[PDB]
Amino acid sequence: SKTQRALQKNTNPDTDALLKSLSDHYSLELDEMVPKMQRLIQQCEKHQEYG
Amino acid sequence: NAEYLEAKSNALFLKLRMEELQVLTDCYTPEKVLVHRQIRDTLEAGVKKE
Amino acid sequence: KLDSHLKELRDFMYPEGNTLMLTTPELSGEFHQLGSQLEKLNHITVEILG
Repeated sequence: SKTQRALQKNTNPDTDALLKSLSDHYSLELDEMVPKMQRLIQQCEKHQEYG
Repeated sequence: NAEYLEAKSNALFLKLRMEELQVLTDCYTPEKVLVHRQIRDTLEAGVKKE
Repeated sequence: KLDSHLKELRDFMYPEGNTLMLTTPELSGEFHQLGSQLEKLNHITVEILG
């Protein structure tokens, strides 16, 4: 009972909820941020050619 | 960090473009443009005859 | 259950087993690449102005 009470006090956020949040955040970074950065890299390469 | 790097890249590109356009304005004055036109006309007439 | 929760969270936070990773490795690699390319663009710009 002491261990269960300690788990409930320490459970905000639920470990399963937290792992889900972590997995969502990881997917968001790959879908939005990584491609944005790739686009910017490509743009910089074009500007070099313009130079 | 991503926003900052994007702003830096855009600023460098605009500087480079500004300086290019300033050099072109210095090179093709109305007097010179008229001469370049005369030279063209003579060259074009030669290309046509040949 | 506790052991499983601990193992799952740890695996997620320590992908290479030895270091706590706060940034997505894929993203960290892109930041570095973008920084390097901007440094090259800045050289070319300085060189042309000079």
